[PDB]
Amino acid sequence: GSHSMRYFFTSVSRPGRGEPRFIAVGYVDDTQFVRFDSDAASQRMEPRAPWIEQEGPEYWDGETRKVKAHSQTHRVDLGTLRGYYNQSEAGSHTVQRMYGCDVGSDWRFLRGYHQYAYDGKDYIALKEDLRSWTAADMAAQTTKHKWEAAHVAEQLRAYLEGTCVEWLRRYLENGKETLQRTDAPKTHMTHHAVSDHEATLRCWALSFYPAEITLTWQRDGEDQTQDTELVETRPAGDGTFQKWAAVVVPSGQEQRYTCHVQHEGLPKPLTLRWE
Amino acid sequence: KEVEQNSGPLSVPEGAIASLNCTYSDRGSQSFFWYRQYSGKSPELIMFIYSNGDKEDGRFTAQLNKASQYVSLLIRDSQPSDSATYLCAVNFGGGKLIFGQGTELSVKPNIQNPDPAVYQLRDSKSSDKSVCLFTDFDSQTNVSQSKDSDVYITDKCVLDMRSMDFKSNSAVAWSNKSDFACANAFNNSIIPEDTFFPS
Amino acid sequence: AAGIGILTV
Amino acid sequence: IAGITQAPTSQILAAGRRMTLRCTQDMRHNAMYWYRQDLGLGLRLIHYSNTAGTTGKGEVPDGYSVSRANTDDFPLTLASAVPSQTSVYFCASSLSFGTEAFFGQGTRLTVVEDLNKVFPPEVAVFEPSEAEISHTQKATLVCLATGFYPDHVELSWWVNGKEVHSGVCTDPQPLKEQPALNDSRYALSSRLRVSATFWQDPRNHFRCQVQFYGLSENDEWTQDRAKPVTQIVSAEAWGRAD
Amino acid sequence: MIQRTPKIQVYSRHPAENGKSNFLNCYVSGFHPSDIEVDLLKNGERIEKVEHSDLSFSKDWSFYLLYYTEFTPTEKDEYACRVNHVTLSQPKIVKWDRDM
Repeated sequence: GSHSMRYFFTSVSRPGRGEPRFIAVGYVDDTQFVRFDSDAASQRMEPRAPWIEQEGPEYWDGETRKVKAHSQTHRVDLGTLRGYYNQSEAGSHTVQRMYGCDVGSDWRFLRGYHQYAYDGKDYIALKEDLRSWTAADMAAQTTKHKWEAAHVAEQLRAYLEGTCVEWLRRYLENGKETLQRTDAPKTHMTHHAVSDHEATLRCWALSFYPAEITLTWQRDGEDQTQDTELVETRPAGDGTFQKWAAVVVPSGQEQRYTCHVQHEGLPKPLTLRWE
Repeated sequence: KEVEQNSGPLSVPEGAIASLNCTYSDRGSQSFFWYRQYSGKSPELIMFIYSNGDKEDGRFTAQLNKASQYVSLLIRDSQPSDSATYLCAVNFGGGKLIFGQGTELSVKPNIQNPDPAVYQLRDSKSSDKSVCLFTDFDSQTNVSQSKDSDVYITDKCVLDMRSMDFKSNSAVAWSNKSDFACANAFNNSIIPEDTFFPS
Repeated sequence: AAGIGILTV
Repeated sequence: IAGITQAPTSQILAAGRRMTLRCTQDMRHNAMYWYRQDLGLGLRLIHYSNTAGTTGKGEVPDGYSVSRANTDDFPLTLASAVPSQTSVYFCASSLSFGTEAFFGQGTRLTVVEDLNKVFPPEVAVFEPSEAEISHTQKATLVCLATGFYPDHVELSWWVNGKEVHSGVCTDPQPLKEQPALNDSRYALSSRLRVSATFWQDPRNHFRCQVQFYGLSENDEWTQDRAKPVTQIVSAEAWGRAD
Repeated sequence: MIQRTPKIQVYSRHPAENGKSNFLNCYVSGFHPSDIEVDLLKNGERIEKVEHSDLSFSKDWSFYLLYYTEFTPTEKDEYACRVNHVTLSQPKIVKWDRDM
């Protein structure tokens, strides 16, 4: 149904006289499509999904210029944030930037965002209205006044409501086979006895796309909040995803428990039982 | 790469709508700019545009259509101080801000008294050093120098007498010195009926 | 496509 | 008041020489640019810089070096001076990449292969017709600037010591004296027009002023005439009652 | 500063079957800062050719990477993931369990 385009940017200062590591990635939904890495040979934005390869040289020169321009902006910021926070030059520090747009089923603008972090904590984020800012602390208020004076919000609003959305649509058309496709979870259950009276039942969901899934356990038709271990959704490496949920179960009572799988790739919700 | 503007020169009479177009090659271009440049001066910003559609600013309307790669400038109610070369600039990514060739726009005076004549002017540098003035013609007359290397004719030039509310249109001509007349100068592009060569 | 409204902090 | 300043405003180079155009900006802009402007071809990007410390090649980088040590400064340097670099050069800046560019004053640059053929203008003031006076009751003075190379000229009219921007127009471009073989000399005319009462009053001084931008004082001057420097050459007329 | 220790899971791309070719994965996540060393182990010895994903991060800002190599599981071979990060006093070994 609904879609997203998301760009993530990391710059890491290296200590002393020391040039920063820069990595930028772009996604559509849960599929990576582009990369810049400052450690690679090319110093160009590079294709990572087959449907972007068809783009002409004006795109590749164009995107590269922008992604470098990001990096060299991040470089100045690393110097500036050292000053704003009274930090020496002997340390390694990190700036992260995220932006992008969400769209609905009709591919119309839903919601845009532009967030910024220093050393893994919120610095400044564009608000939902895209007119204004949350400055998380006092150095970020200085930045908030700069960005307000410079009409940064306006510029980002034009990108997030316009450009982001228009490019998102073109990406979903050109890669319609890959991007508008769902991979239903292939599901199973394993059973390992741990003591003479108890057992772990583990419900597997494998090779699904997109990553969004719900795995829940119920015992006798009621949600098992208690003994649920639920791992973080993990990539398989082939563009699809994996997840499991487990419960601790007294032996003889394994058929009290149902595993429930919700995924948009599925015609109905799935129910699994050990039998 | 390619930023391409409307081919000039554009002659538009005073009080009318003037119209400038700009096309660009890069589909991913995100920033668009219209600049004004008076002769021998710096470009100064008229308007920026970022989003598709219409931007109003007084007598100036900007239009952006990203799908057909088009930027436009409509100049309503055009004063004589709009007479400038107009510059379209388009951003091709990071620092690649690329300009068009520029469309030259000249707003001609609405003429309240057309009074075509040709005069001869004597010098302060001696008495025999000679030059020809041709003045007070209506705005639709143009100028051409192309007879020989003897006769240089300048361009049509608009001057404003502000204290007397009057506008004079003029062009100057001379040879070094030969049997070059003042009557036999402005014939390469055609004179009106009663153009006074008074003698 | 990436942005152009991005400014030094 | 924060701005962009370019320096110098005009230079005449001998071929092969090195020259550095200055561009400095107070505005705390991250992005800085250099362009060249030429007759049919608009503005062309030479080099850019998105932040202090980094550079980028534009459309026409060749022959031109660029440098960005700090936020304020972006000087443009030309190593080997070819005649194809004869142009007007504009420095600009913008707060970040892709925002509105704010332009400096402009640099008129002409690289000449031979400093022998650089010439100051000869200036004359033509006093108005009797025929113009008894027709319109207005009087047009004209002024020729003749025999000059290159076209680094600025024309102004002075009445009793005071400049005027009313009743005056000048040719938009200088006109070539012989549009043919080699780098020809230029001519420039302008008209000032005022009333017959203002003209025939003999207590009125009239002055056509041409500021021609010429050689630097450090240059190899060898030949016949005076050093064709940066000079004002004026010409005069008073009020005639005849 | 915020410093976050990596979550680690070791697993195969496809359900594991002896004699059949597969991919062994080490997924590291929830970590800050971004620098991190990840080895893949075969009977405790480092596997040489190991590729990895491009660095990305979550909405809470912490980083994730997928480390991977081609492998053919057998019954007697043990597989592990070895992770080093500035939040660890020494590297951390999580063993591959086929029968999760």
